[PDB]
Amino acid sequence: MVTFHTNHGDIVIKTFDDKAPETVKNFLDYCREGFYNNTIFHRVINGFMIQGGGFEPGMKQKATKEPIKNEANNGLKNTRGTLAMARTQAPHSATAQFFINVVDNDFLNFSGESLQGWGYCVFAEVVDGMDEVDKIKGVATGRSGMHQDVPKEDVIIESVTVSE
Repeated sequence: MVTFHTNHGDIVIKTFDDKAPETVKNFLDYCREGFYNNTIFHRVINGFMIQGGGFEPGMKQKATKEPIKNEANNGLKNTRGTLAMARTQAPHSATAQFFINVVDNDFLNFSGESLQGWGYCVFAEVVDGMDEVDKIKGVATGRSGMHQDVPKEDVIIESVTVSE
């Protein structure tokens, strides 16, 4: 189990270790070494998702480990409350950034091993604290640097608790 202790409340997450093995191992290693502590939710788009895990408060990007292979063909779908990996346009490029689906985003699911079909790998799900996720999706956002939909006031993951 993982808990995100944020400055808007606690979010409790269950991982799908069995369905996304490398992705969950990568996510938990960042969690266990303190990588997500003092990290923000840098991209908030109401009616779509909230994304975090890459930047500290003044949009300072943190150093990541090597990218992981896309495990999206695992039967899990981008439904409301699930966590999936963000990445670049290459399929096997995810490192530490994740997003939480705040609605069902079926357009993000795997449909084939191709640049447009690979989709986004679901690896976890919110079991407690979705009211907290719904407070964050509705915050006022703007532009920071070349980043759009950045919260005007920082939404910070202060600490992460990893429990079995």
